[PDB]
Amino acid sequence: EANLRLVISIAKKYTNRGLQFLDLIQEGNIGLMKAVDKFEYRRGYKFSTYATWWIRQAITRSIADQARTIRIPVHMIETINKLNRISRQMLQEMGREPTPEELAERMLMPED
DNA sequence: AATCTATCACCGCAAGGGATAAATATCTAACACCGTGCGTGTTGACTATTTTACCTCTGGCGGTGATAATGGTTGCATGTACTAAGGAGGTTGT
Repeated sequence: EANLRLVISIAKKYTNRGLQFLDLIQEGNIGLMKAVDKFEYRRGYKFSTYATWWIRQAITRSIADQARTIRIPVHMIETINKLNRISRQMLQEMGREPTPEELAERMLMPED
């Protein structure tokens, strides 16, 4: 209850058309349960930082592989999104259309 | 359903055109030979077909970070034309 607002200010970032303007807040409100259970204030650190790690990634996963058509081990989910993040160079440095042939040097790896 | 005279014409019956098939002569193809070289055979040494064993790849997925970060986003459902229903509440009536 004391943290229900911090769940909005983190979650609402990700609700940006992502799947809906709403639902990620309520999944953050369940990530907050694991956070409240493992709240090691006995290290010294603050619940702001706790939320910035754990509750943020509960908010991320709430529509990463949850609510999709498809779901995989998570390294192989967000790696598809590493490529979309890298494409921000491609679309302006090769800079007319995207080319997997450029992505091969930007990943140092074979396409297949 | 038979009779024919009297139509417009097919027959009455001369001509002649193309045709095809005979004989000739040309073509090609079918073959039989030869020669080439390849996929005829076993053997043998190679090296890496497969297996298992061993030593030690790739990628299975589980786990969760802390100088601190603690009031949020979200834009347009719709402007029209109808009108049936429920909702309101004061009151002049039932």
